[PDB]
Parts: sequence; C-alpha cells; structure tokens
Amino acid sequence: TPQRVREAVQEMLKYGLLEESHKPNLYRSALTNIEVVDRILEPLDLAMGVDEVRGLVFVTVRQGEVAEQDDWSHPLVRRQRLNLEQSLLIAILRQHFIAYEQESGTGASQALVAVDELIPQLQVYLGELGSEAKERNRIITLLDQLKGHGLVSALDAHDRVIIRPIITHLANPENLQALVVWLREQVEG
Amino acid sequence: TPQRVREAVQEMLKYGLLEESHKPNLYRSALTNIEVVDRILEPLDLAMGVDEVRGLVFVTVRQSHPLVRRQRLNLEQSLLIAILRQHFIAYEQESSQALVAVDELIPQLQVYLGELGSEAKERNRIITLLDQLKGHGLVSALDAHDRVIIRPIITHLANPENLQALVVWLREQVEG
Amino acid sequence: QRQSERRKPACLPPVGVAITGVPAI
Repeated sequence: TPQRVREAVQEMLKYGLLEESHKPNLYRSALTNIEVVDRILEPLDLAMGVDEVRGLVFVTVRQGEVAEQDDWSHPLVRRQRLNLEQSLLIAILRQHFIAYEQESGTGASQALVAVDELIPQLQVYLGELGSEAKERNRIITLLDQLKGHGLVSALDAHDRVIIRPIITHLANPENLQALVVWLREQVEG
Repeated sequence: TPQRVREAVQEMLKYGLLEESHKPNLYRSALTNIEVVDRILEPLDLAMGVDEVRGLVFVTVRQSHPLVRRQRLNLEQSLLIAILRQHFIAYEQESSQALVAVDELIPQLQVYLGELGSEAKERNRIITLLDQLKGHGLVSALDAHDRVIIRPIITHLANPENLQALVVWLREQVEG
Repeated sequence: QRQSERRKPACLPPVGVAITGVPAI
C-alpha cells in the first residue's frame, strides 16, 4: 500500500474532509486513488464524496442493504443529532452561501457574514427578546453549536463568521427535499 | 462480510479490549473468526491476541504506529499500577473479579509517598489516581463500599520490559 | 414560541464526519 494513500486516508478520517486550497497534495493523492480508498473504507461502513468543482473530499456513512440504518447508529459517529432551530439557521446560511456563490467568479474568496445581519432574519421566526444582549447570547450559542459540526469557524475581531462550503453537501437538494417532506408531515398533524 | 464480525472488529478497535463477561456474543464471534479478524486488521498493522483463561481479546501492534500513541506515566501512577497488579496477582492466586477497597491502598501509598497528615488528602489522592487509571481502562467504577474492580487486562498490562522497570522503580521508591 | 418544538430533532444525514476525537487509548 502506497504511503501517500495511507496518509491521505488517515488525514481524511481524522478531519472528516480534505480541501485542496489547504492540502493540495493530500487532495490530489486521495482523488487519484478512489478505488483504493473505497476498498479500504468498505469494512468500516464509510463512503467518500468528492466535489472537484469546489475541491472537497468528505466522508459519509456507507449505505447498506438496510432500508433505515438512521445514519446515526454507526459506532464511530460521535456528533449529536440536529434540531429545528439549528436546521433553520443552517437553511439561512445556505441561502447566504447561494447569494455569495451567484455573484462570484475566478479567484480565491470566502463567504463571511456578520452576526448583526443574521439577527433580524432569525428574530422573524424565533421572536425578539427584551434586551439585545439576550438575543446576541442566543445567536452566539447557536453559532457555537453549529461550529461544533464544522459548518462555520470562530468569530474574528470584526464580529463575522465564515461559512464553510461543506454546508453545500449538507443542504444538497435530496436532503433538502427529505427534510421539507418531514417538516410538512410534522406540521400536518 | 458478516455483520457480527464487522461489529466485533469495530467495537474491539474502539475500546481496545473485549471480555466475554461483558459481550459474550461478540467474544464468541471474534473467537470463532480468528482468521477473518486477522485479515481485516492486517492492512492496519494490528493483530488480535486471545487469552481464553480470562476471556480477554486485545489488540496488539503487529510487527511506533500511526494509530497508536505512546504516553509515559509518572511515579505516582507507576507505584499504584504496581500495587494493583500485585493485588490482582494475589487475588488470582486465590483459586472472580478482584475487589480492592479504597482504604486498602491508603497505607500502601503513604509508606512510599509519605504521610500527608489528613484523611481528606489521602482520599482525594486515591480518588484522583483511581480516576487516572480509569482513563486508561485498567479498573472499573468505584463501588458503594469504597471498592474497585480490577480488570483481567492487568495480566496483560505490558511486556516484561515494563514489569522489570516497574519492579526496579518500586525498589527505588522503597529505598527512598 | 415552544422550546419543545424547536428542540425536536430533524432528519439530516451527517456530512463530513470526522474521527471520534481519539481511539480512546
């Protein structure tokens, strides 16, 4: 087994994703050995997703013959499930990412959003608290909860957050449709 | 690949140990599929060791390993490891699970690290050391009657190199 | 306006799952 393949597998499993912009060598090594990586990860019940357009190599749960394995009962899964408040925040961040991606061209750029811009839109649904401090603390708590899932990063000195492109694979149209149907069933009865 | 085999391999790699008293089904599945587990763990530079006397299935680095981290312990942990190992040896020479009282280890630790002069200090030090060893998965949870359970892994604590280092350090501490 | 509804888990597969911190050794 090539050393580069093993190192790429180790790094990808440790971090959950590989980005060419930061790890071009690992990205190329894992991208050129899809069959080998699939063979190695098959006993672990894991699968690899690649987005060459956005340059990302992520790891998801391998699909078995079981109709509903729930994708959360895997022994190696450590993270908690997702509730409705975080789901709405993720949808809003996905809309922000769409807006960023529409008016974008060649060149290296990042999606940064200020908290104050996000506050009123989430106040529209959740509501408004008596003091701005309460709402700000709630928003900071939610942003920390989402950062625990690797969707965003820590705040900078100018009260801004960075939306990772991984949300694009989190809010893919299939998952969006499934969640929309589930929420519609939740509302209807 | 059988689902039971994959589950046993995943659990064994996740925990590093398998006991029939806790998971008899997984223990039987792994013990009846030695070659399959060895084939699965071969690309990972890992091997399965079986101790049928105590039903202990452990993972050993077959051959300093990318997936295994080396960390050293201090004397305040080394001497307690020696005390627990000798207690388990005495218990197994008596022929179940080795039950060691909290009050038992207070004098064995005081005669080596001195007397702190307070019962609270002794209890806190014993609890902290026991929790540190719990972080390594060497003993079980504390019982209601200030007792702990010693796992069979103490028999497979380490190679004779670490046992010789342990006895040398224990003799040095006894010298003071 | 209900905390129970807001904390009701949804259905979204985990994407970009990292390692479980440590192999517990």
